[PDB]
Amino acid sequence: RPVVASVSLNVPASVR
Amino acid sequence: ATYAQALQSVPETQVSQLDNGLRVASEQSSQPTCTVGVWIDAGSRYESEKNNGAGYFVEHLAFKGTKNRPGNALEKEVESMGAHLNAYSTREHTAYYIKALSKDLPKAVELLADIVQNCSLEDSQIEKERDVILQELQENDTSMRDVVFNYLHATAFQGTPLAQSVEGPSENVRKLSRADLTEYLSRHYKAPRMVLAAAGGLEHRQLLDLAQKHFSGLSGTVPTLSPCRFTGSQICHREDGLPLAHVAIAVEGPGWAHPDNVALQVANAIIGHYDCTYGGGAHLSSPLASIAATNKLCQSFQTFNICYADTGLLGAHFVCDHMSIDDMMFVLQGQWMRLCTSATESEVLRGKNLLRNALVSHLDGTTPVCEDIGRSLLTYGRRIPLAEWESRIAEVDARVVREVCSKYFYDQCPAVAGFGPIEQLPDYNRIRSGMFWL
Amino acid sequence: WLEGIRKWYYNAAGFNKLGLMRDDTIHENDDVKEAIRRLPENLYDDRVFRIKRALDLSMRQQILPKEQWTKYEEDKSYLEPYLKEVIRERKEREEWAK
Amino acid sequence: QDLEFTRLPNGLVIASLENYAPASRIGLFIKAGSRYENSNNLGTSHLLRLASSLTTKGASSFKITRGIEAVGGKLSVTSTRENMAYTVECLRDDVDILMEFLLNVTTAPEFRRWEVAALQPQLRIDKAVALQNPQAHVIENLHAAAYRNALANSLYCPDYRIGKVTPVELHDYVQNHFTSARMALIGLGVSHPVLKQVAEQFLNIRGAKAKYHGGEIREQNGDSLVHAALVAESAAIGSAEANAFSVLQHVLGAGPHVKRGSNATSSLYQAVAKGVHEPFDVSAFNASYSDSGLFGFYTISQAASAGDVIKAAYNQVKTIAQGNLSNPDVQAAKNKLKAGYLMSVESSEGFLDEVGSQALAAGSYTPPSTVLQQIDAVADADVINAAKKFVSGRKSMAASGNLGHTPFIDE
Repeated sequence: RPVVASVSLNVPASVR
Repeated sequence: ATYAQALQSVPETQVSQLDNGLRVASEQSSQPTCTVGVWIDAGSRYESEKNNGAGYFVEHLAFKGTKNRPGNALEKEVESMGAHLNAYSTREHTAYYIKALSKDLPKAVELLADIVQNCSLEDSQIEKERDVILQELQENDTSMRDVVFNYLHATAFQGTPLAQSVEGPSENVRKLSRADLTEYLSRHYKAPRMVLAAAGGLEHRQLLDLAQKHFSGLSGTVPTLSPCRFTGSQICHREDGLPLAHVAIAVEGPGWAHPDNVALQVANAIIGHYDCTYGGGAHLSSPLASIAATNKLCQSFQTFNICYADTGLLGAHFVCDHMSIDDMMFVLQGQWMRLCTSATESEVLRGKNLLRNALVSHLDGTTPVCEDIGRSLLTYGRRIPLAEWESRIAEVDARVVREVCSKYFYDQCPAVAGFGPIEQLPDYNRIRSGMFWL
Repeated sequence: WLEGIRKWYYNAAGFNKLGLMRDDTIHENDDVKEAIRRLPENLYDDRVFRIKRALDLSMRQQILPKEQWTKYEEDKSYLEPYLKEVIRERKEREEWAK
Repeated sequence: QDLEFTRLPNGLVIASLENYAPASRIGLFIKAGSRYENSNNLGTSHLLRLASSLTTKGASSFKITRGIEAVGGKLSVTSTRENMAYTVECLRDDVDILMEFLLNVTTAPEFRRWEVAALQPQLRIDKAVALQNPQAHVIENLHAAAYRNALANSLYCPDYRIGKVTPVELHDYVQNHFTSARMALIGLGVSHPVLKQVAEQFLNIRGAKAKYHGGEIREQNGDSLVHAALVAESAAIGSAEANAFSVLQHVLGAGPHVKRGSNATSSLYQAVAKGVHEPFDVSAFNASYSDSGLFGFYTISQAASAGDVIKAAYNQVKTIAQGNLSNPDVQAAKNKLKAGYLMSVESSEGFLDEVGSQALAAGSYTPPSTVLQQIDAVADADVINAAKKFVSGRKSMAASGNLGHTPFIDE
């Protein structure tokens, strides 16, 4: 799948 | 423009009703897409031990055989239409729903009559899925988070229906019948205890005919609730062979209509959450979170506020190593007693401004909108507009919190759980003695 | 006139006779432990050898020769930038909490 | 309400959509993905993606952490091999504050020494949270197998790079790539002249190609289950040829539109359902970057049943390339495509994800209606090629799990 990273200050880390 | 003006500009929902008993509602919007679902009153709360887990077993055959669209023909027509399809069940509520476009909406409602009412339940698929279920109860051994809440509900509500799981024991799944489902179907799927809802680029009257078309043939004619009590009890599935230990603790919740739930959703957010990724670390606001980032005690924790009819569950879930459990709880209780007694007004405004962005950002699309609608229209009665959620919050201050937390945290009889190397996990007595400051 | 005295009092403390600096003689609290921890290696290691030898001479009650002594003009303020940085965060840490 | 869309002489795009909604929302899409990394600065964006919430000039790390949670907003960071977004959220009553917090991260970051050293070992954590989800080293290896220089560079950071990263190494990276010519100050729930005022005051300031080669990587990891992928050189976005794959995606298999669905309409998963009598999961793989894209599929199965499954897929596509096809599956597949686009942008976030992504690759926003017309104008003789380019084209492959029965490309 077209993977994408995602972090934040308050959104939990994730992987698309 | 401004915030308060924005909430008044929202599409105010529209409600309908039918002779059979089926509530119907919707909300127009400028979204060309749309979604529809069927939120109802049914779950493991009403199944007995003989038919436990059944409503979950209903979930897997309802899309695998009907009277007019048998087999994968039903599944086919969606993919031909380009839409998604999704479902889930809870201990009280169950929901089927669709995400599709506006113009193809009429084809959708025609299906759910062929699904809900006219399910076929082919014996082959009954037996095939009966293996699929037993495949998953091996899988959910891995879903350690789901293990805990399953244990947790099984303790505080012991002896009641609600202590049941949602998927049920393996045994009943290896004894279930077509007829128990027929009876289960024959009692719970009824118009006076069902809801239809949708959102997107539609109109409330395009829909009203389809319910009067399809679901008008529904049987519009049933026990009521036993008050499910609460228990303060401890459970512990000691297991040292694992890396870590998912842990949970909670207390009695008030329930849906009880208004102070607004306050508690703040306090959960006053304490907030943290899981091993937020670069704030020491700089964070929740004193719990800062310490957890400081000394790296835990790896993740979360809070919650469940709502059931006359009760709910307030508590938290946290995840740490076997050499850190006691201190987190000592700090954790160290926060609850703080709010029971000493709650700074500025810190309240933190959470009041957390919760606004919660419900709003929760409502980003159409599917979340109909989660609330199909849920509120079985719990709260009406829907509550967002301008009303705000006005309730604006009444809040630290005087309220010190009354509420004193009512539901302080000195109560909590419920505990644990699955892992809980060697450090103290006793329920010490935990309760740590519950009241001084 | 003033400035003659800072040079003078700086000679009466004596720590310019043990190859030390102004910063090295500071009292240690949590505010400063951060600052020291924040220091670079090229300079941090240069702190220790200044300290380490002055101790060995305080053991003997000895000192260094006059050439090795520290000059007032070379009494560099290498630590103050890192320090006031910290208390700029301390006072923000507190008044914001008020 | 309609979508403003402008451009400054400095190459700095702005848009805005005052929907009169409560939740203001801003996203600053930028071209800073790890394709712009060279060999020596690898694993950098993985750090920069967490370098948010650190010291600035106009503010401290602490104040920003609290100033947001007071209003109760967010600071989330999406980052791709192309791009690097600084998404936020708040209520519209306090946008002016959160604006200032943002730009100080991008415009005046000091990147001091000590805050970084505490933040480096976080990478070991974040690197491993993904790889609990095992896709995220299979999938990186495709780029590292197929492509060479830019896109081969993973989002995440290798191990050894940790404890070796320099702050100076960022200032070169920042000053070269957070630039008024290649940015996009998108907003939402907010008026346009405001954003026009901000950028002119603060953002008033000033890599190679993806050479496809054909590569192959293997990972005998002892994991009981298998993960594999076979692809071919695709086309970049903008070309309608790109959409020809993205419709073929839905022809072939797009994942479960139905929960617990047998994906019967999908020509692929149907094609393996014969002969096989055990679980497996598989779907089309479509990627479409600016220089190029990638196309293929992603496999899940048991160890002994890897090539037994793939040799359906590699055959199934050849059936398509040999002309064997029907039209309703296509129009069905189009209707799937036309759905998922709108359904993706149903949410403001997923909406936002499309707005500036066009503003960087293109310099224009296409409303969805125009998108659907280009989907309407697709040719079956291009959907074929398409698969012919896949089959006739050079190949790249990767997989993980046990590999006791995994074949190579040529097999």
